[PDB]
Amino acid sequence: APDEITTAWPVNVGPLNPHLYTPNQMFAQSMVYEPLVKYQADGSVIPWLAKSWTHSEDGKTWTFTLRDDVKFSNGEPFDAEAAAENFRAVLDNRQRHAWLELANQIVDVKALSKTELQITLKSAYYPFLQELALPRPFRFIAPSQFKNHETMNGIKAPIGTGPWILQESKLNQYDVFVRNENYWGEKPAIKKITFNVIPDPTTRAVAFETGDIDLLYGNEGLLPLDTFARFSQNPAYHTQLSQPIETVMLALNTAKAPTNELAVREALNYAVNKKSLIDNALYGTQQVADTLFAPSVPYANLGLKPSQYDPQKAKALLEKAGWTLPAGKDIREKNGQPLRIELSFIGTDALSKSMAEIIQADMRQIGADVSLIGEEESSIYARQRDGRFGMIFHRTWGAPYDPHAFLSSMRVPSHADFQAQQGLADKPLIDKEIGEVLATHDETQRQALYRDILTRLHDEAVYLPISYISMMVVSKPELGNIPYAPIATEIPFEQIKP
Ligand SMILES: O=C(O)CN(CCN(CC(=O)O)CC(=O)O)CC(=O)O
Ligand SMILES: [Fe+3]
Repeated sequence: APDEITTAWPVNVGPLNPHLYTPNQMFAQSMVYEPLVKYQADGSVIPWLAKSWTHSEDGKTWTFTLRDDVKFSNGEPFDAEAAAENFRAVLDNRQRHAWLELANQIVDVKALSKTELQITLKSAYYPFLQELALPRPFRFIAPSQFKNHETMNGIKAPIGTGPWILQESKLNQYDVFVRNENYWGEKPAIKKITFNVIPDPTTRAVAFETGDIDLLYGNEGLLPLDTFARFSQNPAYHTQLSQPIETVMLALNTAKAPTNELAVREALNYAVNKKSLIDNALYGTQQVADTLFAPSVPYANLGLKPSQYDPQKAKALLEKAGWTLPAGKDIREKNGQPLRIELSFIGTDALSKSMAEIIQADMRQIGADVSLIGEEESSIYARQRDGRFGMIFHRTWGAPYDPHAFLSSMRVPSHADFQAQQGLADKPLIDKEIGEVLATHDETQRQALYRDILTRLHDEAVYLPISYISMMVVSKPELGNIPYAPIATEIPFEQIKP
């Protein structure tokens, strides 16, 4: 069947509530649900469910003109009432969306007619349109499928306007999607997509080698990277590696001994041989990261000075800070206290473990004792939210989140970044400036504020950037060239064209 494919995902796609997070998978929410405006790789948006829009001079009131020809997959019309009901349903759960500042800025949403939708904002929020473009939460389910006139407590059928329809889901086995034959836009070439639930990366590679699946698409965790490199040379297969999409880093706890000392954080940022780490654990497949955001990220080409691998310098910094080696020991001490740092990661994630072992080795060579704390996912996320870590693996979010949304979220205390930053004298100023940068319409001031925030974060050595990672593809050749989505968390199945 040349227009049916089988792929894999580590978990089910979830219930496909458009307005909720885990266990809903973003790429799948994006398959069914659509936005008012669609994000493009150049950073702009184009008309989508909204054909056009205007705003007020003060930038607080926006009026969208909607398409008039869009139906939900169940035949019900998409109109301004439906869109307004969705916004209400999202904002009824406002607390859950704190990380996204548009959810705090929207003050009112109302359908002025079937085709006119008015959105009012607290302030002149510059990332407005890009945040409407996101996979979640501002996309649209048929209001008939609300439960008790809400979505925050669940939905009935996951009815969107999008090019794919969920056919069926079987927990821990598979999810099947079919093409929407009444889609308002271009019809996908592919008719059916089956997602086999395959949690282990090795098991995913095996499934591809046996012919059980036709396509694997995902980030650096998709399959073992040595196997990837092998497949890349195998003439029976097709593989791809995108340009980098986001940063993988450690976050260092500025509020916990001994990472509360700037000098210790500086030393750590000279201690890791990142090129080696990438060649060893990532099989040469990713790029070295010197800064939180790659220089290609909007607002982030700042000429920030890299801390290159330099164990001599790391040891000098620590000696100067009073962290010195006792007679016959390899671990430094200050005030009888050992230089001991806990590194938390997801313990069943083989790649993270491999990286953690490398980081531990490199840091031992400069007299820091890194203890590896590998735990289940829920325990790691809990550590991130409450700052119970020394160092922790973390990542940025990709386009169109990076940098404005990721920075916005640094203000939210129940996220790793806030927690890592909590010990900085200038954290309140950073948070103030993050608030300002998002509202400011003076473009000169906006660049200054991004420079200031990112520069403080860099100079304070809050992070240990490791790698700018890429999306990876393995496919049967008959599927052809597999496109990448502008939005880093989306999978553009509708663009596959054998
Ligand atoms: O996952 C969440 O609950 C919310 N996200 C907000 C950022 N997300 C977008 C999302 O979940 O909608 C980025 C991402 O998950 O890549 C927090 C996080 O991932 O750290
Ligand atoms: Fe998220």
